[PDB]
Amino acid sequence: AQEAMSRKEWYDVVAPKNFEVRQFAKTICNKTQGTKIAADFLRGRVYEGNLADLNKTQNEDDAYRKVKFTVQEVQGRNLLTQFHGMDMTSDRVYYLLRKWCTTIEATVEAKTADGYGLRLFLIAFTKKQENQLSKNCYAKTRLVKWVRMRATNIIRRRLAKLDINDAVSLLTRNILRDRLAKRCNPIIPLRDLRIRKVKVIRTPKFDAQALIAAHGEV
Amino acid sequence: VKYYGSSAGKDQLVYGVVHIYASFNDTFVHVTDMSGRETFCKVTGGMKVKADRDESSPYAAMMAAQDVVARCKECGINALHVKMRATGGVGTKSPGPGAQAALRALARAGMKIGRIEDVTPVPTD
Amino acid sequence: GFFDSDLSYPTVRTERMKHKRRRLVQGPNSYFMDVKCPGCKNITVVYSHATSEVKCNGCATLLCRPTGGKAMLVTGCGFRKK
Amino acid sequence: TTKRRNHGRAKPPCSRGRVRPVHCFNCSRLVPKDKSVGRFVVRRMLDQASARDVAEASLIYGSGFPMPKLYMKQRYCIACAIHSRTVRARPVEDRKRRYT
RNA sequence: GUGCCUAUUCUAUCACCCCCGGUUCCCUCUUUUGAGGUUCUUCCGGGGUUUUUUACGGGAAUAUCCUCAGCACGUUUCUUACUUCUUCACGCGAAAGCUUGGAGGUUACAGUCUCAGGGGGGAGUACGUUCGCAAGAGUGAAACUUAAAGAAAUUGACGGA
RNA sequence: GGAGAACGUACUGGUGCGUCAGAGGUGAAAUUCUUAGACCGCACCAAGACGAACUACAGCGAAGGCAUUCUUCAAGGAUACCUUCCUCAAUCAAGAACCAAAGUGUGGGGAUCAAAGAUGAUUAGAGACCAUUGUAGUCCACACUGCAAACCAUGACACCC
Repeated sequence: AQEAMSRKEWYDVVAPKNFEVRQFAKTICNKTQGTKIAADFLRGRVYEGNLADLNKTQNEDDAYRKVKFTVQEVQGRNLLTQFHGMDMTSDRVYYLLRKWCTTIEATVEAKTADGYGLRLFLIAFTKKQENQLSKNCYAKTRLVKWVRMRATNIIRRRLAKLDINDAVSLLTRNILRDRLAKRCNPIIPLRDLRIRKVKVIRTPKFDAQALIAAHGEV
Repeated sequence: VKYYGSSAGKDQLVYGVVHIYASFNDTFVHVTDMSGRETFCKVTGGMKVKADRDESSPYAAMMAAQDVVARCKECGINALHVKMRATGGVGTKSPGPGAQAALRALARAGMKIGRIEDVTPVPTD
Repeated sequence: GFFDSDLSYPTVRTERMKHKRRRLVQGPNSYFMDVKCPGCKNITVVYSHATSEVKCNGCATLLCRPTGGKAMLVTGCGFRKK
Repeated sequence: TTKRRNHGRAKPPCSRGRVRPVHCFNCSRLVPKDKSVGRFVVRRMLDQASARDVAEASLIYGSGFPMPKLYMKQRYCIACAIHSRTVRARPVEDRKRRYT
């Protein structure tokens, strides 16, 4: 018929503020005609941009994560986005897994200041220390429960009360990762600690007002 | 040029994704923007041959990868992320034969590489 | 093996090792101690195995906790032995 | 006559009365985890120069994985093992004594 | 011996107020179209208050988790499991094989209690009988029949191994 | 163990778009789906499920049997003690109380896996292996049952090696 480029036109996906790359990506959409306009279905699209790629221009090991972005406005070719999750993939976990060891996973839900309701998932793995001579060096149920109990407290407590883009700024620079580390070290230690998934559960949609505040300026 | 919007089509990176799907009877090439809500194009080894005993094959895949590159170029998807998947929640997370031939082929056939993924899903049976 | 020794008499290694109800004769493994609350110039008889409490009565409060093994002395409570 | 005591099952002495059966992902009749051998491995990708092609085209960096790799949690039992020249009567005694 | 406490503030301090970052006539450098650093002079900026930043612990508070109760390792016992099982025990066994305190410590036959078993086949069946909704369980034969049946090892043979 | 809650996540089914000449399945294909439009991709929902690698001669459990969380509930064991109490016991016909699968009745229950069946294919035959599905089942509520190479084919209890 028309065929695809003939069909689709091209649009510049743009970040929110606290994003280093801001007119960061693009996307194409079908040629608008009678009734049928391009911008809509894009709000419902979710964009993964790599967390390193967006907020770093370079070397940084957080590139293991990518952020889900759903489109909040289109203005021109360009369309100003918000945060929906920062996730990762399989590979990390598995290189990071070691078997004949031990798992602690945890999730908490906290509502942002924003009312972006987020569920946030965490992970970390045992060790034999320097020289825990012991055959495969695990941890009790008490331990695991107790660690979760500390972990969870912080994350919700700290995350509930916070601005979303800023939830992101901490999640980027992984001061939060470390923060967990702060609580975790005097206990049974493991190695690691990561934010492995973070899920947007709830969103209170737009306000140009909210948008500028989130967007900042391109 | 069917570049009809904010090119300069290889001057700057321009990423889509090829969701590469190799079953054990065919191999699927599915080109996206960034979510297939708007799908670009999807090319198969079966689309590219018929044999009933082949079609997820490196041969076919190698062949397949060519067409795709041509169309891809034609649209200008300078760069491309690959999301390979097996058949699914079944098979041992190892896709049909062709997947390497095709993959290698895209770079061989004109892709600057960056960002590869296995995306076949996690079962509860 | 079993030559130089005596089973009957242990010696210098040989008591330390026998366990409780196979100490040649069992004997109260736990013991008692004397403890002092800095709370007062007055002090208390104590079980090194207690399951409950000591109250100081130079001020009604408890210087140790029930916990299974040796009970937990605490708080700057000073003790000596018998 | 009988050929191998534990007969796979690693539970007689202990406490695990009965234990996790699985379809074995290669044949797929349902079986208990300790009568299947496991050697859950990561897995390598590309040949040398296809990687070289991809390496130059490696506009790809670090995160704990500087170019990533696969991972196959491999679990073999009679059914598939056999054909795959995988698991059988060694010499005697190793049928009782573990890897290093 | 070993790792291990989130974030603020007073003091010798009227302190750069403190912390943090940075500079051309700040400071240092045989460099010089250059490097490094300042809780060193010295200036400026940011933060403390947004530090709920990510970065506290001489004396002390705060925010405050809440073993920031000690935790977590190493090293040392010992109760109980589970060992595995090295490895050892003769022993026991026809072997195969046989641990915690095995199938050991027994025809040198003998701790208790108990169940079961007692050629083979016929049949675990029979209107035999009793539970049981219902499967069928429970209980349970003779007739008839037959010279073996079995077991482990061994070697051999063989394999669509 | 039992009551909770929360979910992860998939399988689907579904939606919602995107597109599109093919899909799909396979020993060989064949039965499948196909341009309403198959697959496909992504969003999202719905649904019912399942707790994935972790996690292992490793834990717990009379046995059967038992793996997110929290929330619980009531339970159990071990270990600890100079606690009290004086054989309290032991093992045990009858007799009771349990027993996986599956079945079985009364109700959920619907997704899948799939007995029944149906289709292919195959064969010499083949209603079989094999395929493609697909009906009962499956999970569960609820009952009931007693049969499970229900295996440490190894009664218990004892004291040792």
